[PDB]
Amino acid sequence: KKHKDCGKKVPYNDKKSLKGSGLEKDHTPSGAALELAAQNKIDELIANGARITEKQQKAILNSVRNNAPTIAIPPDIAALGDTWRAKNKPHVIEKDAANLKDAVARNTKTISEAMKNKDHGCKEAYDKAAEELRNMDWEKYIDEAIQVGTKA
Amino acid sequence: GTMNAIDLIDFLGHSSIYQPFDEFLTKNGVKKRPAVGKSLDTTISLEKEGLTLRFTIKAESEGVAQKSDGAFVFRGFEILLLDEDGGVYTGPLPHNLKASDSRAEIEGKLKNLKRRMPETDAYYLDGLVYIAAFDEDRFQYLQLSVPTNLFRKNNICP
Repeated sequence: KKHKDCGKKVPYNDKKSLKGSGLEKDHTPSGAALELAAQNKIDELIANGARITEKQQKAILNSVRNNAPTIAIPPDIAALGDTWRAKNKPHVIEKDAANLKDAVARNTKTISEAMKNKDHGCKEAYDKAAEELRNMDWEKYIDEAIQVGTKA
Repeated sequence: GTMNAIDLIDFLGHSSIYQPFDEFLTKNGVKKRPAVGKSLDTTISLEKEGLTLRFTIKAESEGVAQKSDGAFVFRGFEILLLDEDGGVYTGPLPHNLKASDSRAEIEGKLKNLKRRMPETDAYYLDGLVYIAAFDEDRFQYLQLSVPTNLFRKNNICP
């Protein structure tokens, strides 16, 4: 039952490669969390006197969200994720954004601790994909999108 | 689309679910509300009236004074007065301000300059941070906000 691509790393904005299976594209850390981390920084430039329109802010956010790397996983396992649907309450979106690296570390462990023994899980394949997500410099990833979104 | 920005100002600090603000809101045909279940959906954007309304999901940690109870606090908004594609604000402005005005006239009306840089001016007046932004020499937008810890440590408000 293993899908061929359970655990493949893929931009959120990629729908071509995986259409066909029920695979979900999981956000670690949650999409809202990156989005807030991006906003916390934008807020700070503005308070520093930057000139950034809201159109610009929304564009940046959307890039942060839809260009994130994400791990294709199956939907029952995504349901036990830390930030699935209503589990993503403001207090957890706040704590996640204030330390992304800790957030991806927590999120990917519980995914992987629930991919044990599940026949259609890809615990071997997921852990390798997870490791590079815990190691990506997310704070850089947002600085890039911010500077791109403000260059004009 | 006709909302009166000056009337937005009194809901500043109030919640997502404040009855008067919700009435006010769906009176002008909005019904979009902020939520976090899908993404970080904390702005209500009205593209062609030239207005964006901004909510925070973390009023306290930011030092924002909450008025009504709720999860989404109205922190500020942008009045866009210039764009190549459509979507500017034609309605009235607070404190006798006009889109025609120049930085010097804007300065004269808000009376309380707190920081001046090549492209933005920050003023503090009636509990509100006002930032005027100038594309070239043109008045571009006017961002308002309730006081925040960020704006306090940048010495823009107390």
